[PDB]
Amino acid sequence: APDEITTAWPVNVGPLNPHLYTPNQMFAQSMVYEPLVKYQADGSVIPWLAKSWTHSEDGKTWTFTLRDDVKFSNGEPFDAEAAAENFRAVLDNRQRHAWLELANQIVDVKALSKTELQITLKSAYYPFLQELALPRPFRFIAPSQFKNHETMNGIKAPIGTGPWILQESKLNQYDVFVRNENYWGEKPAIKKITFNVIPDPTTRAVAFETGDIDLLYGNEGLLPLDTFARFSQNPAYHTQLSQPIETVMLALNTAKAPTNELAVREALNYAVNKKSLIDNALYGTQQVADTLFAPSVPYANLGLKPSQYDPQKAKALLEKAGWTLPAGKDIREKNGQPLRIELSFIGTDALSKSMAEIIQADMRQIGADVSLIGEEESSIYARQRDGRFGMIFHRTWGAPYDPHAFLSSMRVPSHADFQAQQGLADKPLIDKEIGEVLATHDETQRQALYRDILTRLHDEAVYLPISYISMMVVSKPELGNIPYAPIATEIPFEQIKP
Ligand SMILES: O=C(O)CN(CCN(CC(=O)O)CC(=O)O)CC(=O)O
Ligand SMILES: [Fe+3]
Repeated sequence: APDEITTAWPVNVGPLNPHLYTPNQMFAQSMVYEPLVKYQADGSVIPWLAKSWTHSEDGKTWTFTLRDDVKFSNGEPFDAEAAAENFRAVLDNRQRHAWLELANQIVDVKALSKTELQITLKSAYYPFLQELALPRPFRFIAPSQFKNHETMNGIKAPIGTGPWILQESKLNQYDVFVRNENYWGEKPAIKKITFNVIPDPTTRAVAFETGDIDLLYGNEGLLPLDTFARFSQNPAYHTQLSQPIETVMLALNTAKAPTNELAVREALNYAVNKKSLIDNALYGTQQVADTLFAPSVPYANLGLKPSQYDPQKAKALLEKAGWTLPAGKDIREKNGQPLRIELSFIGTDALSKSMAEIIQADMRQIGADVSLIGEEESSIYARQRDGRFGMIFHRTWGAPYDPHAFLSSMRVPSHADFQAQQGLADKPLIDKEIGEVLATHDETQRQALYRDILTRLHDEAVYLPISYISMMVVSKPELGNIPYAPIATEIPFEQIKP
């Protein structure tokens, strides 16, 4: 069947509530649900469910003109009432969306007619349109499928306007999607997509080698990277590696001994041989990261000075800070206290473990004792939210989140970044400036504020950037060239064209 494919995902796609997070998978929410405006790789948006829009001079009131020809997959019309009901349903759960500042800025949403939708904002929020473009939460389910006139407590059928329809889901086995034959836009070439639930990366590679699946698409965790490199040379297969999409880093706890000392954080940022780490654990497949955001990220080409691998310098910094080696020991001490740092990661994630072992080795060579704390996912996320870590693996979010949304979220205390930053004298100023940068319409001031925030974060050595990672593809050749989505968390199945 040349227009049916089988792929894999580590978990089910979830219930496909458009307005909720885990266990809903973003790429799948994006398959069914659509936005008012669609994000493009150049950073702009184009008309989508909204054909056009205007705003007020003060930038607080926006009026969208909607398409008039869009139906939900169940035949019900998409109109301004439906869109307004969705916004209400999202904002009824406002607390859950704190990380996204548009959810705090929207003050009112109302359908002025079937085709006119008015959105009012607290302030002149510059990332407005890009945040409407996101996979979640501002996309649209048929209001008939609300439960008790809400979505925050669940939905009935996951009815969107999008090019794919969920056919069926079987927990821990598979999810099947079919093409929407009444889609308002271009019809996908592919008719059916089956997602086999395959949690282990090795098991995913095996499934591809046996012919059980036709396509694997995902980030650096998709399959073992040595196997990837092998497949890349195998003439029976097709593989791809995108340009980098986001940063993988450690976050260092500025509020916990001994990472509360700037000098210790500086030393750590000279201690890791990142090129080696990438060649060893990532099989040469990713790029070295010197800064939180790659220089290609909007607002982030700042000429920030890299801390290159330099164990001599790391040891000098620590000696100067009073962290010195006792007679016959390899671990430094200050005030009888050992230089001991806990590194938390997801313990069943083989790649993270491999990286953690490398980081531990490199840091031992400069007299820091890194203890590896590998735990289940829920325990790691809990550590991130409450700052119970020394160092922790973390990542940025990709386009169109990076940098404005990721920075916005640094203000939210129940996220790793806030927690890592909590010990900085200038954290309140950073948070103030993050608030300002998002509202400011003076473009000169906006660049200054991004420079200031990112520069403080860099100079304070809050992070240990490791790698700018890429999306990876393995496919049967008959599927052809597999496109990448502008939005880093989306999978553009509708663009596959054998
Ligand atoms: O996952 C969440 O609950 C919310 N996200 C907000 C950022 N997300 C977008 C999302 O979940 O909608 C980025 C991402 O998950 O890549 C927090 C996080 O991932 O750290
Ligand atoms: Fe998220």
